[PDB]
Amino acid sequence: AKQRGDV
Amino acid sequence: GPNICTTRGVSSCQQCLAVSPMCAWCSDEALPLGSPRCDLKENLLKDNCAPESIEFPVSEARVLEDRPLSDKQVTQVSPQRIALRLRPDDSKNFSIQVRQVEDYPVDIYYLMDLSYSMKDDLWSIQNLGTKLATQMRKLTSNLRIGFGAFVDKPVSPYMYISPPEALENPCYDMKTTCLPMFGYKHVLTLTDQVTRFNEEVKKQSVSRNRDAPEGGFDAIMQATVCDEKIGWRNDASHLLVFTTDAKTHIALDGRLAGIVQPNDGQCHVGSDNHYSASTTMDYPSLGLMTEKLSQKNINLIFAVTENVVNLYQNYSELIPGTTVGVLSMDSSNVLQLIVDAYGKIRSKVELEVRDLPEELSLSFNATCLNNEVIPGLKSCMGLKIGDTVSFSIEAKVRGCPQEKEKSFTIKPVGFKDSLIVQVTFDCDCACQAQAEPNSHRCNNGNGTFECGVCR
Amino acid sequence: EVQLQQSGAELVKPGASVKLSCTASGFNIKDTYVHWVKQRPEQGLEWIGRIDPANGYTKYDPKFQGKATITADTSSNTAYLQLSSLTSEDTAVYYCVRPLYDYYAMDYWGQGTSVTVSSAKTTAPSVYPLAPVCTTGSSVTLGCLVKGYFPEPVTLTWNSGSLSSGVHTFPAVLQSDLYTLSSSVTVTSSTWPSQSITCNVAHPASSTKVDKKIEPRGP
Amino acid sequence: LNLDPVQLTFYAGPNGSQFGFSLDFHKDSHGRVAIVVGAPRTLGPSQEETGGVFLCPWRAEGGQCPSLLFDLRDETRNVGSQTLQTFKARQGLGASVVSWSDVIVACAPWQHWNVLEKTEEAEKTPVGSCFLAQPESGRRAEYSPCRGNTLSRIYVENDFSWDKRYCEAGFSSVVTQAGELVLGAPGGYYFLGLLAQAPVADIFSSYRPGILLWHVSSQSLSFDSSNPEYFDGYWGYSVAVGEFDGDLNTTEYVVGAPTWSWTLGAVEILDSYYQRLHRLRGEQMASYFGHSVAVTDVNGDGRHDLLVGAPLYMESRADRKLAEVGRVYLFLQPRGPHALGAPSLLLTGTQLYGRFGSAIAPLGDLDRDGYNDIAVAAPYGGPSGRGQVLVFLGQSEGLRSRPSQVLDSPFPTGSAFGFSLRGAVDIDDNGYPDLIVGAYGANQVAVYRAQP
Amino acid sequence: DILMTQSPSSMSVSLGDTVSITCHASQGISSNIGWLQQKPGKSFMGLIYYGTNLVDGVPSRFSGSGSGADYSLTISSLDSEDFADYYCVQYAQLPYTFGGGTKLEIKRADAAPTVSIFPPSSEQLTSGGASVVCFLNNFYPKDINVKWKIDGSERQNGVLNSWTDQDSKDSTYSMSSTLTLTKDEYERHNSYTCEATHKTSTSPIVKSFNRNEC
Ligand SMILES: *[C@@H]1O[C@H](CO)[C@@H](O[C@@H]2O[C@H](CO)[C@@H](O[C@@H]3O[C@H](CO[C@H]4O[C@H](CO[C@H]5O[C@H](CO)[C@@H](O)[C@H](O)[C@@H]5O)[C@@H](O)[C@H](O[C@H]5O[C@H](CO)[C@@H](O)[C@H](O)[C@@H]5O)[C@@H]4O)[C@@H](O)[C@H](O[C@H]4O[C@H](CO)[C@@H](O)[C@H](O)[C@@H]4O)[C@@H]3O)[C@H](O)[C@H]2NC(C)=O)[C@H](O)[C@H]1NC(C)=O
Ligand SMILES: *[C@@H]1O[C@H](CO)[C@@H](O[C@@H]2O[C@H](CO)[C@@H](O[C@@H]3O[C@H](CO[C@H]4O[C@H](CO)[C@@H](O)[C@H](O)[C@@H]4O)[C@@H](O)[C@H](O[C@H]4O[C@H](CO)[C@@H](O)[C@H](O)[C@@H]4O)[C@@H]3O)[C@H](O)[C@H]2NC(C)=O)[C@H](O)[C@H]1NC(C)=O
Ligand SMILES: *[C@@H]1O[C@H](CO)[C@@H](O)[C@H](O)[C@H]1NC(C)=O
Ligand SMILES: *[C@@H]1O[C@H](CO)[C@@H](O)[C@H](O)[C@H]1NC(C)=O
Ligand SMILES: *[C@@H]1O[C@H](CO)[C@@H](O)[C@H](O)[C@H]1NC(C)=O
Ligand SMILES: [Ca+2]
Ligand SMILES: [Ca+2]
Ligand SMILES: [Ca+2]
Ligand SMILES: [Ca+2]
Ligand SMILES: [Ca+2]
Ligand SMILES: [Ca+2]
Ligand SMILES: [Mg+2]
Repeated sequence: AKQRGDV
Repeated sequence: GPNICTTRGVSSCQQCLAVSPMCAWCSDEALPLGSPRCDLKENLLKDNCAPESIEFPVSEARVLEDRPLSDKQVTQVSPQRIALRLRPDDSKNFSIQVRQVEDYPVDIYYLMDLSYSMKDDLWSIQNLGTKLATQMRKLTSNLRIGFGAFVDKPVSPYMYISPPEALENPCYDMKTTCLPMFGYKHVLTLTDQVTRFNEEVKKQSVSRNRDAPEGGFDAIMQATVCDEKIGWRNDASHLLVFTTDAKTHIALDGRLAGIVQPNDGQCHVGSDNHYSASTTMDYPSLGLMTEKLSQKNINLIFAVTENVVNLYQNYSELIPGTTVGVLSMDSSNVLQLIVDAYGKIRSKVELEVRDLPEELSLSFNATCLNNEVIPGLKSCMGLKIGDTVSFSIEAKVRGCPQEKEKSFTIKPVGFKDSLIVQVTFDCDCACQAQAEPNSHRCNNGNGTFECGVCR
Repeated sequence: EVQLQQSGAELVKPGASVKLSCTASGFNIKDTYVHWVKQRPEQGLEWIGRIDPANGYTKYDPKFQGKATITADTSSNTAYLQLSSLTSEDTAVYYCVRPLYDYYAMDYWGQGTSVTVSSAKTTAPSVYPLAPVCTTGSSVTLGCLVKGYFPEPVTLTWNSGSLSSGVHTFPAVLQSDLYTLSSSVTVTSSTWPSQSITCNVAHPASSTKVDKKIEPRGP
Repeated sequence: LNLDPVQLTFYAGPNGSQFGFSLDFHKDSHGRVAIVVGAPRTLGPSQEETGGVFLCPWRAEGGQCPSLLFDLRDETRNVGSQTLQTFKARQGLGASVVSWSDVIVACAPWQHWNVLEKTEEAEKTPVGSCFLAQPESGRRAEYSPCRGNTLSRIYVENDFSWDKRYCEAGFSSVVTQAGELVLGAPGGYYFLGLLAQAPVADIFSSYRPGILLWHVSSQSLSFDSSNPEYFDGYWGYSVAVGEFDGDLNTTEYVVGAPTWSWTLGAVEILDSYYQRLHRLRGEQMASYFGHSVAVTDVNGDGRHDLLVGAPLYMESRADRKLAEVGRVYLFLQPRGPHALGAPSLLLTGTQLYGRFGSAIAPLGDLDRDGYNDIAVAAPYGGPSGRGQVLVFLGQSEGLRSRPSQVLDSPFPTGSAFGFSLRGAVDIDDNGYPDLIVGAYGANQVAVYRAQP
Repeated sequence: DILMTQSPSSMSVSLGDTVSITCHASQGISSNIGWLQQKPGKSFMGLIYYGTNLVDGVPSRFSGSGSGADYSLTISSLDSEDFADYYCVQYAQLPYTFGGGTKLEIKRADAAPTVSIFPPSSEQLTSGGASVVCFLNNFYPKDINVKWKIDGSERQNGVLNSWTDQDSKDSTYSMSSTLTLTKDEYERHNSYTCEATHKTSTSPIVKSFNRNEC
């Protein structure tokens, strides 16, 4: 949810 | 009143047979002078001709090779060899059975998302790949399988471009190592070497980029349109299995990297096996993807993680024929899509004749899955593995060829198997064998005496 | 109009803490870096540190690390400087500062907050008149000596303010915890002692006002 | 209806420059109208692509234009124990251009920026920048609201909040009548997208060369969000301004977010504090609803209407088949404090892959009948696919479904004719507003004059 | 840390003069320098940022120059309001550091001090203390030295001095010196002397009194 990158 | 056998010269037994299949010749010396020697067999016997002395060849068909049809070498045609013996102008029928035993050809090309988000999914996509290979190989011995991988367009802002070390190692700032970023990489051409495919799939590791949506649609387009590179076969079922755990870049996204040139729908891989236009050409649109998938007859399967299933289900509705499965630690869901696809494959049996002599002509009756004799037909459709159809062929000779021994082949289109028909032409009578060179009875410069007659 | 409004003068004891404040007026405190700077007469200007009030991140000169804590509250549009373990070296004027355009500059300053660190108790001054010695010229000089008060300030006038020309009132100086100040007044010899000259000294902290008429010395 | 397609005027830039990617009319203090043209791949003076801007004086015969000079040298500043760096190579100067009063604002959305501190860095990223010019004086200013001096590690420790490193500020732009520059930055906040607003006057008065990081006190940026509907939405891919709350003292912003909500797309109308007043959702995923937005009153009632382009919209056809043609949605503003409803009209492209709705330009009143008109570009439309621009006249009902006129590209395949458009200005002073059309692929601009 | 050395520490100048103040940094600071002004009894106003840029509102007579490690503030045609303190600050590096400052003083003709000596008051003598006060008033330039003697012998401890700023009206300086000793010691001596040394004379100005002599 939080992170919006390629993770 | 009079028949053709008696009213056409008939100076000899050989001429008698040549007139018509219904003609018979009498060699009986006790037969009186009034009676004709060339006649219908009924007439000869009625006129007291000795039954043993009557010459009346019957055309026949003998099976020489009759290996039965295989279940589960592979015999798909039965019989394999027949001997046809024909008298002048006669015909003879024979039967052939054809079975679809061999497995249907299927091409699977596997696209691996090797972006950093896929680190926790890596085992799952390796598992799925090797399961695709191993299990579909059990489903069909004519599987070919290959793969490629993608991340995204290797250009800012998708690509980390600082510090200089980040280019060869995108994970540099996390104090770990991953592979350099790349667009689309063709790794393994469609092959039947399953053990090798499984080895290469297990060697794959992840790279890393910045933004969540990835460049898999570039990979799909290229996997579709690069025929020679990927290795799709003309008469095979084509399945493109695409994996990811994220949303995907779409046409007009490329402008954020300064890329405005529309996708041209052409192959741009070439000899280093990278998509060369990755940094210069925009992502493809759904419509263009649809056009090429259809034009190349490729079936797209989205094998995606549960967080994005709905997304891809929704794209799937905009690319008709596309299906979606769930990528997970379990391969069943995706495998069923392939098995289902395989289950829909149908085949035909279309007989073709090779090396048929000028003098011979054939006619066919097909008995297909409906179990009804369709006369004139020499092909059946809608078969599955295990189904059998049957044909009745009738060969007719034109007169008596001087060749006397010929042969032709009846072969279903796309089968190794065939029926070899050996043809012998039987124009002579048996009584010719003991022709007695010295005339004895003629004695006027005629010579020889056979079947109760002079020249 | 950008204006940094600092809190009032502080009188505080050694070993204690004090917290100064700086309220933004005509702008929002989170707009820029806010710095704190210290000024002393002898040692001059020293940068203490800064805060980004948008996120609370701080930098400090190592000399003040552990003594100074800078904070900010965007709700009240105020920056703060807290000084712990107060010593005599912390007696100084403290300014908050922000740039105009350049992120890194030091362009707008508050009015300053004076901090005095002392153990002294409030003490009223002793006020002494200073008449000349026993030939007289054309002018004469008288004086007033204000000794031993705390804290500053005292106000000193002559003749209740009516004598302002020819006055030199010297800045107070601190001798052993208390302040001393002096003043001189010069007039023509025909003015004094013929007319009354009186020193007026007020020390509000001790609630005291004292008048001292300068009288000629006698035999 | 009455744009002359025979007597065209052509302006041209250098090969490969993308001259025509963006354009606008510029009126000097004397009132003379010229044409500003962006050319984002123009080579700088050291043979590296930097982009550039040209200012074309009106001439019937057209031709070559003078290059409006900007500084193309990279800057470095060692300050505050940090090293600030601007990188202008491949910055795309002229990817957008807009004129206001006597000012030209040309943006470079892919200008890069880094900050170094010992062994750490901010990351070298496309913050974007805009260059502001006042031609009649020579004044120059810049505005780059997304530059920061925060190191990489701090974004990581704060879950990448308020991350403006990939803004691409100036990707889109518009200026209000009062002189507020509004910039779209679709990469803002880790690709949610953001808007940056500042008065032009304050941009000029606060800029000095070499400072690189400076404050514009009057500036106002939109906000970060934890709503996943907004993730990768590219909010600010397109931007426009208009009057949508009935209060003439306030200006409203229109913002395109073409990949909003998992590529459904959206356009939002907002107040100048960035509070949402209305949201218009896209109809079909990946259609790029919000690629273009235009504001103009088309039905003569004095209330601004909204047009939205979805250039990759796929139309349904026989036997469950879909054809990418593009679409344009017309929303007429109703009376009173009421929401915008469903579209009053849908215009749909006819050429496969034509990208109808890729650009939409208010023309003003082309035929002088009392109703304002529009032009819609299909840059790969027409039977040949060379590109087409379609004129629709306004009426009491809104717009006509049938175009009054079709302009076919005069340039060869690949020109992207119509990718940029501007009208509503009378360049030759005949009393009728004219149309300028960019074909960046052919490095040219075509000017069509309206006739009596 | 970067050392900022500012010169001169003061200057005596006139209205209408053009003057320069220099700042030398211990390393190159590439124009990351501000100039600041503090008027008497006031806070600071910023004059220049980033080497040469005037803060909004600042008069055009102020200008900045320099590069590398060496910079200058120039004031063209001094106004009365320009007699103040000026400082440089660098922000090339944290910690920010300041120059020691420059005071602009008003130039005038030299003037000798008027010196006045005062014995202890009777009120003070009753308390047990004795302060002898000497005023050295209205002199120029500012530098001056005071020496106390009791019966000819130089007396150093217990002397407290205070100096005024430059006078608003005549631009002179004044000084106060107080010698405090015990009443006990005070009454053991006769002669009390304050000697002022200033550039206006080679010999000191001596003022004296003998205790109890009227
Ligand atoms: C492919 O399959 C077809 C279908 O089975 C098959 O066709 C047979 O082909 C052979 C020759 O190759 C034919 O043989 C000839 O038969 C002639 C007599 O035919 C008539 O009589 C038939 C029997 O009728 C009775 O029984 C039926 C059913 O029980 C019933 O309906 C009737 O009422 C009646 O009681 C009858 O079926 C047949 O009907 C066919 O023909 C008519 C006319 O064209 C047509 O209208 C029908 O629709 C139907 O197709 C017909 O009424 C016989 O005279 C003939 O003999 C002469 O020629 C031979 C040489 O060819 C000489 O040796 C001889 O001396 C005579 O001169 C010959 O025997 C047979 O009739 C076909 N049967 C059918 C049903 O069509 C093919 O062989 C198959 N092909 C292969 C490669 O396997
Ligand atoms: C893939 O595609 C699907 C199908 O299009 C999307 O799912 C739909 O999402 C839309 C929003 O885009 C939903 O629309 C909402 O419907 C509500 C009523 O639906 C009821 O009935 C359905 C039956 O299918 C139930 O499943 C559902 O739970 C509801 O009980 C409305 O109440 C909503 O109105 C509110 O929002 C709209 C703005 O959209 C406002 O205009 C209204 O005033 C109000 O505030 C809304 O219309 C819809 O429910 C979804 N359909 C289905 C079948 O689930 C997916 O989102 C999409 N996914 C991805 C990843 O792309
Ligand atoms: C084939 O011909 C033979 C004649 O020898 C006949 O008995 C048989 O019914 C025929 N079969 C078919 C399938 O035509
Ligand atoms: C642009 O390039 C083409 C070839 O790609 C060339 O023919 C043409 O002359 C070039 N334009 C100019 C102005 O030189
Ligand atoms: C509009 O409102 C602003 C405050 O929001 C005010 O300053 C301005 O005067 C108003 N203008 C008019 C014409 O009412
Ligand atoms: Ca994952
Ligand atoms: Ca990506
Ligand atoms: Ca409004
Ligand atoms: Ca309207
Ligand atoms: Ca009109
Ligand atoms: Ca015109
Ligand atoms: Mg990923």
